[PDB]
Amino acid sequence: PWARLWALQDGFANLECVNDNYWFGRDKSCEYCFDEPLLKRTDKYRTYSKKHFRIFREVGPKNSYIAYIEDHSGNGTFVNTELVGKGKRRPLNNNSEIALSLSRNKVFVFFDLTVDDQSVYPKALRDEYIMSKTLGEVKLAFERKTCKKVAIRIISKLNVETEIEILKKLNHPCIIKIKNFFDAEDYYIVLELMEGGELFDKVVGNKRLKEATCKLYFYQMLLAVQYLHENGIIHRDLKPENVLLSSQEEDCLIKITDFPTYLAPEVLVAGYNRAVDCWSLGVILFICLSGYPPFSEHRTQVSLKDQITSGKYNFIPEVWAEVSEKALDLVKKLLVVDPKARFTTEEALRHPWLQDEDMKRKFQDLLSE
Amino acid sequence: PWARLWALQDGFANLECVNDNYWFGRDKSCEYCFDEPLLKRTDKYRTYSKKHFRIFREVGPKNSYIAYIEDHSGNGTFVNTELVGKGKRRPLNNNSEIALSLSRNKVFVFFDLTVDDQSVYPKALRDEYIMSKTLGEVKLAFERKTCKKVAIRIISKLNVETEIEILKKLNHPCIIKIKNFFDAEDYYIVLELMEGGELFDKVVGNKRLKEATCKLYFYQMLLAVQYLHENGIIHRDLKPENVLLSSQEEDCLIKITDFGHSKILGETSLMRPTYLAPEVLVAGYNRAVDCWSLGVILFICLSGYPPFSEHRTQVSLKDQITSGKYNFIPEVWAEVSEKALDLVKKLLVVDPKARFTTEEALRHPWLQDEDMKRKFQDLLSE
Repeated sequence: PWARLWALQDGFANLECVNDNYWFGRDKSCEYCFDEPLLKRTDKYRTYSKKHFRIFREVGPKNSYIAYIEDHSGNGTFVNTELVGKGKRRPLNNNSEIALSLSRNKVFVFFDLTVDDQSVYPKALRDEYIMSKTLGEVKLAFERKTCKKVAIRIISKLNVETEIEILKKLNHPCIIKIKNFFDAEDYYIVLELMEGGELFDKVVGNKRLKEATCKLYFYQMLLAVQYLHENGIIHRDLKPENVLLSSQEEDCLIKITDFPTYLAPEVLVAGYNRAVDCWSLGVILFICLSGYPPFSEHRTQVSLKDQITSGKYNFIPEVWAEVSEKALDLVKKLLVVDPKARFTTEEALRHPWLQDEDMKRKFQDLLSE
Repeated sequence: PWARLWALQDGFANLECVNDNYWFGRDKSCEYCFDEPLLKRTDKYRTYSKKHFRIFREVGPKNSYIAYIEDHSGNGTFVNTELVGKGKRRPLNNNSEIALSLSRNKVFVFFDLTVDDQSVYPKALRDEYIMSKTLGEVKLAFERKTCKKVAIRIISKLNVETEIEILKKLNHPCIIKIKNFFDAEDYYIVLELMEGGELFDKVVGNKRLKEATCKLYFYQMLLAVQYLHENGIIHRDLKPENVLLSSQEEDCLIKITDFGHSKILGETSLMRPTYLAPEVLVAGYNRAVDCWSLGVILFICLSGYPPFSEHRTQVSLKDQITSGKYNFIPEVWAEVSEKALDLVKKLLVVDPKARFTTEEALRHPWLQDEDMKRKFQDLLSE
């Protein structure tokens, strides 16, 4: 049952569209025939054609099914007032009003039933999950029982299958959990879904975060990246929008996902080592403390890809005037052009700035949830 | 009006949902009250609660609006048979059947009206196009008058518009036509949309194409790339999925897309796996990179497998390319002509100065085939 037709006048009955084609008209051979005796006395009956119009489903060569209406009437078939026209066809969208002979003469409402159709999705998933909106191919879903939001990555049509198992083994509070996996035909990876949104939204609009908060998030970030590293994973693309926040509250758990500036200097001139993630965290810290990126073109004044390579980052003293020396120093030691000389995650965790049991206790507290 | 409720029993009336919340029940304070006199005599009336259930819209912190139903009834609110449960909530999807007190007792059908809502798109676009299904963001759309299927690439949040005008200047039958552009909310780029899908789908699953067909497609490919070159465009990322086929038929026109990586006149397109050239691993942005790519495409086409892939410790993929030692399975290449293998060879040279050019490739013995060239001319007559 791919479409519903909802009658809007007495003479007409509702139609469930299961078949691939439906003809409408007074002709006895029409799947939907107007010949009903109540309908025959509506005077406007005589204005209806023998084969008035047809609705049909066609497979568009994208594995998608498109509904069309096709006017064959002398007096017109109208979709939301607009006349289709004798011999013309047009796509039939959800909530279309079908009018006959007159523009205002509404007869049906058309509803597409293949919108949040669960039939597409495999049985094993549908038993645990309700599928919702696309979050742009990743979808929002709900646990049938607990009604808790989750995210589901979907992939497409051998070896990148146990790679999922290894990701599901990863267990760290500052890292997105692979809550569930479904291999049916497309790969369905159920993931955790952070509510507090992206750390990106928190620094957008040239505003900066509280230094205390930066430290709290950055500590978590460091822990997470370090864990990844010793689990043989280099993140390789680490940014404000990859860092998710657990709640609306400023004191919250940070979680990393996804396995423009943030490209490392060494990765511009294998060169795929851990230090690239450190560079990235450096850039994240910088944006967090300052509220602006360490690199951007403006004019002819040095290319962005040249700025990074020389290592000369954008330094606005007035902004950094109210950011502690150690905070600036960490960022400095983290944004070294020479990767051999760049700070490592261990080194960063030893840095004076993070020598702060006050926030560390805050972090432990947050783990108790 | 974000949702429709369609009554399925006489006592009930339809509901248009415009407000953010609607309570249902017998209590007079419910936005949808059951107290109607026809409804009062349906005996099952007495099984309905005072505040039976509510439907409401909530802004999920993604600029998206999610519908929920929430059961508060003693006897149950059911969504598609499934019981919601006293005090529980759940997302309410399109075409949900709401049943009261009994699982089978259907009362409403719920329809989401923010589904194929056209209000999202700019008027200029809607005047000419009916937007349809997504194809992953690139959505399908229909020319309002002709009903011609076209593709519309939608983007995100200055001069990335001149680029469009330039790409619009490109006029070759083997290159995707940019039918239109809209700068408003997101940048909308209306494109031709080939009916035959990607050349990628044609070689997927370790299967190879007919050698005759390869030649037909590869000729076209060569022409297209050459044209691009002499129009100051280096494609820079050329692959099976960038090559589109005009129809289901094996003999068809080939069209090239994606100038998202290309460098247009002087600059890199402001829109900004194996197909990386050896020189571009060690400016180094010359035409010869496209030749390398076409070489790799030819290789995949004829053989049905890629010239490079890691397998094990046995040489890295990025090292294979640089030494130029491609994967050669004699049993596969046993039924591919010598000239075909020779073209691929001359096209996959490590030294870019020594690599074949598009002109050189078109002079190659393999493409000295007026039989297929006549076939191509035929296809132009359409």
